[PDB]
Amino acid sequence: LNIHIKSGQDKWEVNVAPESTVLQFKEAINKANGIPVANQRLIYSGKILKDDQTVESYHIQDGHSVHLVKSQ
Amino acid sequence: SPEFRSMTAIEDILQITTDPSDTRGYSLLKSEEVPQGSTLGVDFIDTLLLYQLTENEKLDKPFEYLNDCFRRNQQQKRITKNKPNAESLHSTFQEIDRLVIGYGVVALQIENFCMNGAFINYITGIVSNVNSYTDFLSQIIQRAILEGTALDLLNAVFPTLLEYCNKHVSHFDLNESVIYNNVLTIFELFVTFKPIAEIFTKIDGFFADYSCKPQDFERKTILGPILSLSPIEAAVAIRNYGDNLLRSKQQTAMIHESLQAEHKVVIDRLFFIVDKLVRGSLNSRTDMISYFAHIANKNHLRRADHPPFKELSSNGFMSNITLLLVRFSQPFLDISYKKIDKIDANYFNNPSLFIDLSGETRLNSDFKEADAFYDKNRKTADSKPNFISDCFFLTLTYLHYGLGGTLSFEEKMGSEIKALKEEIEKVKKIAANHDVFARFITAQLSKMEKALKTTESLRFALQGFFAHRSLQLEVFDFICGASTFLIRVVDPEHEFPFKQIKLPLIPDQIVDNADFLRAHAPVPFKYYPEFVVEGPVNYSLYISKYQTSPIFRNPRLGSFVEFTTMVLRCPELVSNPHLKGKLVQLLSVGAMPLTDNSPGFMMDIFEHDELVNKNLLYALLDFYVIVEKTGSQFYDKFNSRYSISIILEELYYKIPSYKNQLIWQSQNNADFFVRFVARMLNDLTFLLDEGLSNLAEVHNIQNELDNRARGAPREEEDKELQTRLASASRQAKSSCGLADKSMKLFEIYSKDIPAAFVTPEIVYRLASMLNYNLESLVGPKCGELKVKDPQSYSFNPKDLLKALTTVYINLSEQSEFISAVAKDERSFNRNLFVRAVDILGRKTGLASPEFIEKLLNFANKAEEQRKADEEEDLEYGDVPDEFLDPLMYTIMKDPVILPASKMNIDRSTIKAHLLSDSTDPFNRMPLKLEDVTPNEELRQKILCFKKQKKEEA
Ligand SMILES: [K+]
Repeated sequence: LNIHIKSGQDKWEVNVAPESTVLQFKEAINKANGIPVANQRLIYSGKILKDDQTVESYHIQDGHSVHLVKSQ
Repeated sequence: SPEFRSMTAIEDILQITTDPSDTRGYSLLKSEEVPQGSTLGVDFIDTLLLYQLTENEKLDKPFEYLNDCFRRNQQQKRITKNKPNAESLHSTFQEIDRLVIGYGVVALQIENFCMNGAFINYITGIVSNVNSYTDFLSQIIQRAILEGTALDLLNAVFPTLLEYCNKHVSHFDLNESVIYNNVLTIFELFVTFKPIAEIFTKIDGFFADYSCKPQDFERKTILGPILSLSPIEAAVAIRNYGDNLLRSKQQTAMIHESLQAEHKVVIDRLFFIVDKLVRGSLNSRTDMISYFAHIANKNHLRRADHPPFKELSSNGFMSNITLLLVRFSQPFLDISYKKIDKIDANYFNNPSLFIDLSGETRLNSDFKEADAFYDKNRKTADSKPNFISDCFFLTLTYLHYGLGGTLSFEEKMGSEIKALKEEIEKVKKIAANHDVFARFITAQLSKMEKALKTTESLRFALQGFFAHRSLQLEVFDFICGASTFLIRVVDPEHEFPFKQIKLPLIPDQIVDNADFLRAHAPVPFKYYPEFVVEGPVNYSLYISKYQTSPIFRNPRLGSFVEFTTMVLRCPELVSNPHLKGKLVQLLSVGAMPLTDNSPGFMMDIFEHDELVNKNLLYALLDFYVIVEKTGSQFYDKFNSRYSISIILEELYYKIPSYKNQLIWQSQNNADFFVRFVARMLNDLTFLLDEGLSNLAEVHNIQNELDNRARGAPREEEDKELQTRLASASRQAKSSCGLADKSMKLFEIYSKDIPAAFVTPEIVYRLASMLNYNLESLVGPKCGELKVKDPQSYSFNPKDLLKALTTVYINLSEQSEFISAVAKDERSFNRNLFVRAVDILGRKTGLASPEFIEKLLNFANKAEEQRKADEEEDLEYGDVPDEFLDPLMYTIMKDPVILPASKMNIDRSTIKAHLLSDSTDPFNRMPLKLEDVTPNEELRQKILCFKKQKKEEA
């Protein structure tokens, strides 16, 4: 898809196949932004995401905003 | 428009505008280009909120904003419902609802979401005004359950509530009324959701770490702070009582009642919360057992003589848990006992899974045995709990270490207060001329004054708590239930209370049988910990000093009296004589007549409970004797005898069937009866001496205290005297008191069964003991005694004399008695009775003229028997007594000494006796003619004597 990974100041655009899980969506960012495997937390449309569920299982769009949180 | 009508509703609900510059306090969206579209509507709401919470602003309380967003939404639904076109905005309220809730969950799950505030602040806002977050929170919880993320939510809220309680309030306690209520309301909100109740015990920090010190259980553990809510917390006691310690009874009563009312609500709310957990699932319920068992295991020092208080859980914490456990135990111990068999009697037949029993003394067993019993038994691994059984025995654990530690703490306070007032008085005398020293002394006074205010405040609060009948009732009813259960464990049939238990369990034993008794002690009872008996009795003795005691007129009291009587009846059950001492002290409290002279509160049970009325009397008479075998120590053989005597006396006055069993025992079980009397008699040879002597010791000690110019003739330590002074006061009271009761018992019995008192093993010892006591009483031993208020030390020389002389009267028609009294040279003198008559007439009404004539009549018969005897010796006593055969009354030819009795007897008499009966004839000991010993010396005296007589007449 075509998704923007906001913060308040930052963005790291991503392309990912819809049927792909969110665990791919984490690792599609891990080595494309600077943040580790388990230091990721993804918040979209009111839910927190899960490693096991697909990006399409959440029905996320092209030209859409998913937020991220640095995880201590 | 209606697209317009939606757009602006959002503005008002979220308090946010885009283009937007005027009118109400709303915040301008900065500066996102896509959301700078001057339409608006349902799909920009995510973005508005996302900005609101993550691109922040001076949005400093984000969770509050969410909550007001929700309330604004609920209110706009209501305003709308009844207006022109409710339906068109429905999509909009729906969407705000969806997302305000969703982000509420998010705000309470991950820390960094908003960049203003964190968990602590959010839940602080929640605590302050809990009713305003209740609908929102409720929705948040439900959303988290639906999304498989309840735990994450719980790990945000509840550890945060912990820190809020330790770190953001000075003191989380009953003083902080708004806050502790709101904290409870939070636990109740969450834990009313079943999916929450089923996993609550998995929260981080639910258990105590391995390193957590006992005092911090209530601080560092999820349930700890709420469990510690109680009026017996220092800061609470100080606030409510230390406030004005000089209040009238009426004024203190009002404070007790508020704190009792408030404590009831706290316990109800804590129970509701914990019952939810218990009902959640086997895990939650197992983890509760495990949680409470850890707290108990690491607080045994709460029952030591000098507990390290600052290293142990607090009284409020431990007491509240005890009450919750009492409350989970109630249902299987209702009066029908229909579920009594749910509790496993073999709970200890195996190594224990929760309660740490290492170091625990057992009822009639030692470590080696108990560990060996494990071997033989165990129960296959995996074959464990029964929540019920865990809960019953944990309740007994906390009754002892929890409430037990709480009551002993209160009990010592009267002394701590008096000692502290004395130090303060003395430090107040110092004249400190030097500025540094004056500051030091004022610091010392001030620290002691503060300790004193704490203690005095706590004593009031603890009294408020123990005088709380509604709560204490539950403790006692638990105890009554526990007694029935214990009777069942003992029952060979294990049928009680559905079938009577038959006592005694083993036949009554007619010198060092502890091994024997231990060996026939019943199993498994003999392995139960002592605390299962000591907890109930410590509690019952202590709770008895309260006017509102739960024991007074409690229809379940009988179960406990039943257990006690069984314990005193069967010496195999509980080996510890201090414990049994406490038990008989307890019966004695229920035997004491009331202030209006009605029967004591247990008299009714003593009379009508078949189990008690069949066993008590025998139990008392037996125990009176048995305490002799090493039973200093302060539930003394003498204290126990004093306790027994009170019960014996009251039984005898007020309950005819007990008078009858007493007379029966003396007529039909004489050997048993005589053993009790011989003991009563023997102690009465010395108890008055012991009392006078301690009274003289009191004076020696007090005159040394007075010296001022000082010898010191040795003054040791001034506090060692004050100790020795109390110690002599105690011993005086205990000795004089018991002598009173014993003489009173000789009086009332001898009245009805004079014959029991005149058999040979009693009658000479008795004569000699009566006469010796008579000497003290009418002579200088009692005459020269003057202490101030001798009633303090149960010292009534007058009543003792009155009773002593009534015994003479009561036996005055037993000729063996008249003779024994006439033949005791050591004390008998007719004048003692004359002086006795003189002394009794000094308290008017003490003795009737009739009484006095009976006494003189007695003294005359005796003095006359004495004369007859002396005339008989003079006129017919031509052979010295030691030369006469004790059986043939004739001059011995060849005296021999019997080895068991030490009696001298003629060789030919013993030979005639041993021809038919191979025993010493005086004491029945086995004896063979060979073992007899020649009395060469005595034989000479006889021959010599015979030579004198032959040579003249
Ligand atoms: K019954």
